[PDB]
Amino acid sequence: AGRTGRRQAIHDI
Amino acid sequence: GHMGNAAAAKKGSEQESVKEFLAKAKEEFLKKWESPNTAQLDHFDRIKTLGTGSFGRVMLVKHKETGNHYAMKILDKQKVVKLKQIEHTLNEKRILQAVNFPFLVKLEFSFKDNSNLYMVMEYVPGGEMFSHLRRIGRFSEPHARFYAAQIVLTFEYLHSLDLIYRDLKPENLLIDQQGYIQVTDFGFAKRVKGRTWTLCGTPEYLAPEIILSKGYNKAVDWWALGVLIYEMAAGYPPFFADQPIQIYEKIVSGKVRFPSHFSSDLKDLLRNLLQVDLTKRFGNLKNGVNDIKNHKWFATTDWIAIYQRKVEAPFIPKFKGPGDTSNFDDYEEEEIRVSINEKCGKEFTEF
Ligand SMILES: COc1ccc(Cl)cc1C[NH3+]
Repeated sequence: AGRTGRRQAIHDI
Repeated sequence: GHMGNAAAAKKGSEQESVKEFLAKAKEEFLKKWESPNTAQLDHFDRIKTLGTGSFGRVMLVKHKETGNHYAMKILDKQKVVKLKQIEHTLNEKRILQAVNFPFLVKLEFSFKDNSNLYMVMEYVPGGEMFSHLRRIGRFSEPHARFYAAQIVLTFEYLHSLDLIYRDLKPENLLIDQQGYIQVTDFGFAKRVKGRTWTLCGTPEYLAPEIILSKGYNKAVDWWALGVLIYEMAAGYPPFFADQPIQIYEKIVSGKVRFPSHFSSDLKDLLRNLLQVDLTKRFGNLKNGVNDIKNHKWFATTDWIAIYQRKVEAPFIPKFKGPGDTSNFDDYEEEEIRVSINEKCGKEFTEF
């Protein structure tokens, strides 16, 4: 299982 | 050898011509980079929201004077709060102003007001690769290869200018009226001579060296190309889990499994892009981008024909007229309010 929708980028993980 | 005389000489000449092209492209970029087209919000009518993110939204707008449609990215200055968010927004505008390539979206205007930053781009009406891919499931290898070739050439161009892109994924790739790709969203792009250190990107597409807090270089984009090609051809990415922490653990492992329908040529290319060891990753070796362009999986690719947009596309999006939004998903339509007081003026002086 995993993410199927749009994925947000992270500016500072 | 693999090539006979005629083929080897044609390939060599082709490679020298690439060098000549990139040298001229760098001269043109630097002229714009060192000495960089405003407008104002009331010059546009708002039509529809085309996409949304943490810091704002992209809106279809219609320019009143000319009637042209554009995609307007609106960033809430008060949401652009984190240090790396601010510098990234300056990178995005400056890079978009200065680049020029057939697969890179064209910026038309930029401006700011009391509340927001605005970047107004060419409207690309065919929709995101993301939605077409999710709808069909997966692309055939020839179709994935057509799109991948455009990304290879775009990264060859960007990297020659010392630009790293840092957010490749199907959400950021639009399909134009001829079925070719337009890369959008330069929010994570940066001019980098050697290493950089910001922990940023999209989890599924992050190279291991980013996750491990190591200073990294343009090779992160070639890792991301491997993720993209895998996702286009499989329908899901190679490191796939519900939460980012689980995704990161899979990426660092050095383990990739492939669908049984992947060709051996495709698996070989992907094992050389999704290579944890930077001394072995394609795109990062002595032969540079040519290890990718000359790989067997791309043997049928006419690189110049792709650049010239003379290859028949897999899919031509349907378009009913100017301003059509049928190839985009729907989003909640929220107010666009501009405060009477300037917000965060000092931190965005350069924008
Ligand atoms: C939904 O996002 C967009 C739609 C159109 C254009 Cl040209 C640009 C974007 C930014 N990715």
